[PDB]
Amino acid sequence: TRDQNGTWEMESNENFEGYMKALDIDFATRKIAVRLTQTLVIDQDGDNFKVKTTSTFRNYDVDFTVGVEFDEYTKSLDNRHVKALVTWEGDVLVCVQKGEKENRGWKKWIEGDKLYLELTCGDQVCRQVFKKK
Ligand SMILES: *C/C=C(C)/C=C/C=C(C)/C=C/C1=C(C)CCCC1(C)C
Repeated sequence: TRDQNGTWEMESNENFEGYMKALDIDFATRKIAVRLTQTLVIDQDGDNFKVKTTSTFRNYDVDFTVGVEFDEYTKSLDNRHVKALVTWEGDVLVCVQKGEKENRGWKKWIEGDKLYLELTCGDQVCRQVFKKK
């Protein structure tokens, strides 16, 4: 399904370290940053998304409209400029972040009562699974 609305609680986080290392996030930050408790709050109205990610480490909010390119300056992350675009491939929501890193972006989809998130950068893939709260 394309409906990703809801409050989503992390139940699995695979290779977040590899993803972060591929982003060149500094070592001390990576040691903290990985949290197995993470809440993703998604408000979806038509093509407008408001996404908020919360953990005890840091909170990451982004708003976007599907099919509208938007520049990002990833200050809270690896500190880079990218050109972001979020589109649908079937029922998979795909973000491509064009810039220095190849294969940078994410894919998000709903399968049953679960939200799946694949974060990619370079040859690294991080896979996260969330249960609807
Ligand atoms: C639709 C889902 C989206 C837009 C999620 C994107 C999430 C991130 C870019 C999250 C990054 C981080 C954490 C979840 C932990 C805190 C540190 C970050 C920034 C690496």
